[PDB]
This record gives sequence, structure tokens and C-alpha cells, in this order.
Amino acid sequence: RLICINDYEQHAKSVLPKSIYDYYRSGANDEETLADNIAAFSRWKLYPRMLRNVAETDLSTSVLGQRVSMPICVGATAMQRMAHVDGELATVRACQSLGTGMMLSSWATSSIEEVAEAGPEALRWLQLYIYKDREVTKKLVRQAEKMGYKAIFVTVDTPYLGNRLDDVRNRFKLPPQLRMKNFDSGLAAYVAKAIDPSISWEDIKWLRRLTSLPIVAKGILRGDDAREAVKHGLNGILVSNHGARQLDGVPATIDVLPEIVEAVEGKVEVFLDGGVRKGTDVLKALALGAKAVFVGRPIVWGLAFQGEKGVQDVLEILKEEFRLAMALSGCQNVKVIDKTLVRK
Ligand SMILES: Cc1cc2nc3c(=O)[nH]c(=O)nc-3n(C[C@H](O)[C@H](O)[C@H](O)COP(=O)(O)O)c2cc1C
Repeated sequence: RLICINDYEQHAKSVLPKSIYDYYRSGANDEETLADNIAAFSRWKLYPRMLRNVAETDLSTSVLGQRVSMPICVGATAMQRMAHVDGELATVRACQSLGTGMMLSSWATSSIEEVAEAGPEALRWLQLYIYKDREVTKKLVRQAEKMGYKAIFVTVDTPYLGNRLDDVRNRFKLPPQLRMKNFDSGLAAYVAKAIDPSISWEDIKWLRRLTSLPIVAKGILRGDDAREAVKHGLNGILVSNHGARQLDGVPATIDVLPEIVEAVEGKVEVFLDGGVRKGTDVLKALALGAKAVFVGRPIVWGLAFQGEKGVQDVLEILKEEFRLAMALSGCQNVKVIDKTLVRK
């Protein structure tokens, strides 16, 4: 049956209700960036070295000082229990099995505590939105800290929700037996009521004083903004267009990655998400300077197939495709994945 990430998406389309599949699949508006996040990877070509000795390929690396088994981590995707009953709990258990990290959504269908208890040994980080209610915001950060989450990924590209046309057509909302457990399109209205469109760099200063955990700015697309995040004492940049779900017509993340890596001058780690489906995608992102990449939708499709096992399978497919891509390119470990491997 399912031997690559595209197969898991096709299976998911066959077994999820239309409104749930569409919520997970959609991009904003005409979905130009959604297509480009995938097409852009294909424009970057690989220049493999031969005869390097790849008997022993080591995929391990570090994210903000914490070891991971591979440079492929789970990105925040809201409300995972729509795809499968165990939702976030499963994801975290799969991450623990694989030895990689899970970024937990602020809009999870499982609590910060339920997920930590399910994956105590897993590397876990919290994705944060700055809520209008700063007491809501602080108690999410404090709960992450106490529960041995290792970083905060603050999403900075969502003052308002993007306009995902299928959610508006389907009048998206949660199934009746589910909730966000940490507290037109139903979700766009929720954002308008709950999430602060006023936040500025002053709020980043606030958050940077609030916690000693590492903080990564998620959703940066400009070098100037990245340099501002470094000036504010943040510890990494996640180059992201929110899975193409926010402003349509922004570039693909793999295309803006080199500007961001150049702008930060090695001062903080730079990560990528958006369109990662294949081991060669991971290799290209690392060659252009990313420390690791995050996967969003493939994880949801792993849930839709077979829950915890299905997330494990998706992660193992990515790991094996990445291993093969490294070996065929002449790379024994991630430290030798250099810029000459790629050209656009
Ligand atoms: C269904 C879905 C729900 C998402 N929920 C969140 C969220 O709660 N918080 C967040 O910061 N980003 C959210 N994102 C954006 C993802 O973190 C990530 O940037 C994006 O999925 C990466 O692209 P990919 O799906 O192509 O891998 C979501 C994306 C999707 C598809």
C-alpha cells in the first residue's frame, strides 16, 4: 500500500470527511503559494558527489542544543483529533519512538499536560500565539516551562487568519465531541475574537523577558525581519509561510531560505517548513543552510491512515528517503551537506 508521503495524502482523502480533509489541505485564496512550496523544491537541482564512502550514514543533528535522530521534526498542526481519536497523543508517541521533536500547537485538541504525559521522553516544544488575553498567554508559557518543553515557537504571521476558501464554503468548525484543550469559517472568527492583531516587536520584548526558554520566530519571510528577531534576543528563525495558509502569493519557503540564512550571519539557527514531502527536500533545505525542517500536513495524513503507527510510518519514510538522498549525494553525516550540492 503506502510507500511515500503522497500515498498517505491520497489515502487520507479517501477516509476523512470532506470538511476535515479540506481544512487540513487548504491554502489561502487561489492557492498559488501552496503549489509553489512544492514546485520550488523541484527547481533546485542536486549535484551529487561520487565515491565518498557512505556505508555509515549518520542522520543525527541538534535543534537549539537538543539532540535529534534526524533533521526532520513535527510542526504544529491544530486540532489533530479530527484526523484520528488519539490526535496529539499519538504524534508525540511517534516522535518519542523516532527520536525527533514535536512542536505542539496552541490550538491542540490535547492539553500541554496530556501530551507531555504521553511523551515524557520526547523532545517537545510549544507553538504560541500571543492571545488578546496576556494572562492566557503567560499560563501557556508557564505550563510549557514546568512540563519540560524545551522551546517556544512564537507564530508571527497570523494577526488575522488567512482566507481559506474551502473552510468558508464548508463553514469549518470542530466536530462536536472535540475542543481546543488548553483554555463563514468558524476558525477565522475564533482568531478575530481571541488572537491579538496588534502585536509588535514590543510584544516580542515582553515574551523574551517572560521566559528563559529558547524562542524561535515562526513565519518570517524577510531578511530585515529576521535581523530584527536576532536584535530582540530570539534564538532561531522558522522560515515559514504557514503552510501557504496566510498571505497567498508569498514566495516558497525554500526560495526565501537563503536570504534569511545570509541575513542572520550565523547568530541563530534557521529552520524551514512548507512543502517538505521527500528526503531530497530535506537535503536541499540543509544544503541551503537550514538546521532542520518541520513537516505539517504529512503528519496529519499519518494520523488519518493509522494513528500513532501512521505518524511513525510517515516519519520513517522521510528518514529513509533522507538517508538515501544523503548517501547518493556523497554525504556521510549532516555536517558535510554543503551549498555546492544545490543550484537553481
Ligand atoms: C491543518 C493545519 C493546521 C495548522 N495549525 C497551525 C497552528 O495551530 N499553529 C501554527 O503556528 N501553525 C499552524 N499550521 C502551520 C504549520 O505549523 C506549518 O507551518 C505548515 O503546516 C508547514 O507546511 P506543510 O503542511 O507543507 O508541511 C497549520 C498547518 C496546517 C496544514
